[PDB]
Amino acid sequence: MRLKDKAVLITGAAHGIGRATLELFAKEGARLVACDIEEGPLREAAEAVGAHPVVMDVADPASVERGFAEALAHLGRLDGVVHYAGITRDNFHWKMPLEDWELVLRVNLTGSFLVAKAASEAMREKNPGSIVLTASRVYLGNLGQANYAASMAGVVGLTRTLALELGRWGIRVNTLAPGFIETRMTAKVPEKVREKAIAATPLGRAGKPLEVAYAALFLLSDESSFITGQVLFVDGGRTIGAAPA
Amino acid sequence: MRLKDKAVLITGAAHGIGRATLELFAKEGARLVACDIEEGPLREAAEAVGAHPVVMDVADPASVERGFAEALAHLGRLDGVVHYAGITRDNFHWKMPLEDWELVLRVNLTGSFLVAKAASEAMREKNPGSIVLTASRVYLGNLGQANYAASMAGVVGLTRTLALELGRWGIRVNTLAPGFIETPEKVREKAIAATPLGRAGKPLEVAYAALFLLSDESSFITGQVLFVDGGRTIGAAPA
Amino acid sequence: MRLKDKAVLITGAAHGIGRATLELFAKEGARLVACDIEEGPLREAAEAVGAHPVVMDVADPASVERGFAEALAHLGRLDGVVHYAGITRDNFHWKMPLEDWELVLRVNLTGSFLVAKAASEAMREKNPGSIVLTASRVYLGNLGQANYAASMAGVVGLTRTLALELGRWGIRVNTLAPGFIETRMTAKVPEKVREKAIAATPLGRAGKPLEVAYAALFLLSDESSFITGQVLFVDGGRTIGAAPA
Amino acid sequence: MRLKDKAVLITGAAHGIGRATLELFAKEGARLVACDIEEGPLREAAEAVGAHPVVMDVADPASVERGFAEALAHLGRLDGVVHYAGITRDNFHWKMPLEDWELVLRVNLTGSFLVAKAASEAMREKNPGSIVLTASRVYLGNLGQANYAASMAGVVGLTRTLALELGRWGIRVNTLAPGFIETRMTAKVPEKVREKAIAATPLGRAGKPLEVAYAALFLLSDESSFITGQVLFVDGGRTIGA
Repeated sequence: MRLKDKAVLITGAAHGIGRATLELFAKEGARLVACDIEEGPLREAAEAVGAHPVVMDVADPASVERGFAEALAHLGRLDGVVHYAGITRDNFHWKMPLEDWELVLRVNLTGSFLVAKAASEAMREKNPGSIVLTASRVYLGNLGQANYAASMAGVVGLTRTLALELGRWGIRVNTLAPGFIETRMTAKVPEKVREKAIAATPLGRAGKPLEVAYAALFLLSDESSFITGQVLFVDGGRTIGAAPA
Repeated sequence: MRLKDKAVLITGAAHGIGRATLELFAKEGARLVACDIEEGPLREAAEAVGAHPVVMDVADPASVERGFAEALAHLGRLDGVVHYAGITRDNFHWKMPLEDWELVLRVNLTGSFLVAKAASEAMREKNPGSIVLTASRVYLGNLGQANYAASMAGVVGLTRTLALELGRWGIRVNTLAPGFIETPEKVREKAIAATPLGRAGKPLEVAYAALFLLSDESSFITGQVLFVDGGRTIGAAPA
Repeated sequence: MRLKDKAVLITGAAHGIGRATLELFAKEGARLVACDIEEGPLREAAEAVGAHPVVMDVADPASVERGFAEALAHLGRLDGVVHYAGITRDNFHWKMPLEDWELVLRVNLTGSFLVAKAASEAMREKNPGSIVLTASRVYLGNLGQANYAASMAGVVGLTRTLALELGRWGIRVNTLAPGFIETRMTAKVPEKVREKAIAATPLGRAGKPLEVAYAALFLLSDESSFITGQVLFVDGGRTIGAAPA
Repeated sequence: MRLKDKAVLITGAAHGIGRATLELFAKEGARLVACDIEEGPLREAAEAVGAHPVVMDVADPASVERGFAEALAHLGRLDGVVHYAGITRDNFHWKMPLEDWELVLRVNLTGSFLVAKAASEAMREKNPGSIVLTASRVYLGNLGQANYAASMAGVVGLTRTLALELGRWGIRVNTLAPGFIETRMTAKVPEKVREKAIAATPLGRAGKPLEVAYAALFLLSDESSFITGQVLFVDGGRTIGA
């Protein structure tokens, strides 16, 4: 087991990637705290794997704070954190309402800052550790996603800065950049659009949440002890070359 | 002249870089609209160049909106925009108050969004054009600047996305990433030491990069990050 | 005139991009030396502009050396160099003969080293200056171009190292990365190819040699005096979305 | 075990990073073929782990070819390859002799092309697989290393091209970019350099070959099944800000 007795907290743990990550980490022997917005599915997901459920709204500074206090009270320490909690509000920029722009930045960018800052305080000067922040292949720009791309590009920048500041404290910070992963949130994607995303993917298929989880496992485990400030794309090569269409 | 009759609006036009850009563009024959927060220094910088002063708080949606209306009413068209307006609130993350984090994002990232969105609105399907957003070499991460780096990194992401959505309309979107520009003591030596060209940059030099990006000489260039940092970023993984 | 009386040497000056650059640089007041492999078309292109023709095989160490001695004898100094000489030998890697791989590397990568080295020797410790090497948007990887991509990616790496070593000598080194430029080796490219590239280009058109020439003018003139070690893409946004390198 | 029954070939397996990878991959249950230039230390490193030694000069087309024929005769299939074999010839460009420039490219850049080409040929249309080529953080430019920087940057471009071409065949191609790794080569490096290297490393120390080995394990195993065309830096953050 790669996370034997490691205390890890995971956000957005109730669905898709967060869920698959919670399961993989549990099999790897981690002492977990599952966080998400909705208590109902949070408890179900957490119980199915033996983790401790803690409702958290990564968008609410107070919520993130209370959550980490509970997690620390329950775990006693923090060895790593994988942050997922993210949303989208697609629209070409000229039809994008300010409210939609500010909501995704608040949730994805500031939310990552709040969770990361909390993760840092729980570890800095206490023990070495590893923080994994999730951005997206889209941070490089993508049609109809100026807000998503800006917020996730911001997360990459945050990661590199945090990595610079925490390095001497044995704390690593890296960011995942998944591509088109099949989850409940992508079920709505139209078939003519799916055919198009897959065509721009050298590996010719959609990704599976377990695959993102493994990337997370690697970054959080001691096997990546000499890797920090990095952006790991898990998009099947979707970003090697630019996607037309 | 490279901006002969071109209608250009410039933000942060009262300060160093913006001011230097107003002067250059004026010499290049542009019909300018100067924008900034403080009327006093704005009016003066605009008058010395023959530009039309328009007070603007890029952090305020309504101000940006009224601003562009005045610019359009005065120019009749918009051919390019160079957005500078930016701020910092340094601190190691563990000492960085949320308020500080949200202010720089609001002013730097959301401000760039409001300005670019208005610029686009004035040009899309009307005429080709060029938009230049100013980021910073720090978007690659820098000690004590999590908020600044994240916001500028967002600007780079915004510019790329904008470049993709506007390309078919003949509108180019590019981003300037200045390094260490003149107007501090031991902070200077370390900076210059990490600079291959061995010196601080001058606002004029950043203005020239803006001139290039906005003129028709960069007509086939869009979605790019142009570092004007004296090579301070060579050797660092690009983002 | 941004190149008033500046001594400039251009390789591949007889071909599309180089020719347009000779013409623009001539208008900008530069004292030019035009280099290329075939004497006939070189003399024609040089004369049409008032440049001094010097036949050169950028792949031959001695040819490059002789060429630069002529250049210096005629110019007396070197203010800048713009290098364009390059070749392609497409094929999926499994059908690529070693010979084709070694040729494009020798010409494109080693050829840039030879020219950059000569240019540097002519300026280092004598006067500040600007050197512009031409890579390609394809350095980021492209179907059927393992050799071209590898060689052009090497040029970017070469540029970056050279900018670090020459920085203190007031000598700047930058790379141009042109996209689909309408010249002659493209005039009759099969219509489905021309269509492919344009669909992947946000500005929706092929680039013109003159446009690459202006980027060269910018980088070489005193207007980019504080810019070095950079990769300037001139591909109409065709690379937007691809993970940077 | 992460590489159970996986048939893998590793170059430069006799020393440092390659040897560490060989050892790790053996514990992970891989059926290995160790390749390196010197038979003496090659057989030793391979025998100590149960790998099959095959002498190979990555700079020689025929040598690489015979090597893979032996590897295949012994393995019967190829599931992955980790290429390390590289060299340096430092010097500021004005003092860098052509021969030194051509040797590092031939060995590092062409060498990788030869090994990746043989690896691809053994897998394309036969089975999905993973190819890991080793570049270096220096691919981004470094004082006194024009030739090394260019060769490694070329490997990054090669990796990306290969990834695009082999994706449809279920074959992934990724590249490692190690930083300052504590080896029996960096030991002699003058303290001037050491202090300068460690100082520019957020993690404040040199890397160990095992750490680079783990990165290779990840990229070669099915754990990175949806990752291709990537450059994974294993430099302790040295490349974050230069």
